Amino acid sequence: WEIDPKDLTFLKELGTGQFGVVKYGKWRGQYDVAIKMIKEGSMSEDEFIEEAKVMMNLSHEKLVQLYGVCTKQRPIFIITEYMANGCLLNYLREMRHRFQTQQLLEMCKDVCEAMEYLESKQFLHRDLAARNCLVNDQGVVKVSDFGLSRYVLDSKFPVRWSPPEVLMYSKFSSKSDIWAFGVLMWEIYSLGKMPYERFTNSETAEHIAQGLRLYRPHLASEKVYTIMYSCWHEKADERPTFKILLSNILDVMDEE
Ligand SMILES: CC1(C(=O)N2CCC[C@@H](c3nc(-c4ccc(C(=O)Nc5cc(C(F)(F)F)ccn5)cc4)c4c(N)nccn34)C2)COC1
Ligand SMILES: [Cl-]
Repeated sequence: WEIDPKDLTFLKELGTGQFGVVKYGKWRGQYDVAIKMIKEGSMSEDEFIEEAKVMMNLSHEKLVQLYGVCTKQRPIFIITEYMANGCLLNYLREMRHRFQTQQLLEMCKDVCEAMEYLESKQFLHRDLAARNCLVNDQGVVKVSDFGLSRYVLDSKFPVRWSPPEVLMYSKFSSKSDIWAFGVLMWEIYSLGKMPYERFTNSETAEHIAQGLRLYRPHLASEKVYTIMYSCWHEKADERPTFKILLSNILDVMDEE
């Protein structure tokens, strides 16, 4: 999985992402790639490198494709699929798109397929959120930065995407990714509002401890809201699987 860094040509600076700066470039003079440069001193490097190599074997149309790494230098580079329309959160917030609700539901379908695949590999994302999803030139949404929070050494914790058992007991599971997916659906249908937008993280955790929830964005139909709401059952084991959520999303697409 080691890419020769001399096969890379850097062409545009894209800004700072989670975990470090990202550039647009070409691999072998020809093929578009993104290059993420891991901030020095930020990662448990040996762990990160061993898992990166494992994660290289994950492949799905709706996961941002990992191509390779450059680890014989510092900073470490990660070479991935280039997603021309950038972060989903920013894309949602661009009012110029004038999105139809069918487009919003398709964004949810895209993410749900990626998550069903990760679930089928028993691999948790751990920080699923619109900020971490990316959009390609065809408007397809793909999931990225899965698993990576595990290597960050060591105000940043995803309180607003976490279920009660995480906030109270640090109980992480497939069902905490389910919860997060529901919040992501809310982000999509709210055109990128911050969840609990007028609450602090502290206030959010307290509201969640009291059993209270996000409510229906204006653009979410009753059927769509029912799906996102199902991700927030108090009891983790009554929350659906990604396979069930996908089937529910497909049914709505076929109806609405
Ligand atoms: C300018 C804005 C933006 O679009 N951003 C933030 C700056 C970075 C931008 C960005 N970030 C990325 C990006 C690149 C690489 C990774 C990555 O390394 N993911 C990864 C790596 C691993 C591994 F273990 F291999 F390290 C695992 C999982 N996921 C993640 C995200 C990409 C991309 N692929 N195309 C285009 C743009 N990309 C997105 C912010 O508001 C719009
Ligand atoms: Cl940059």
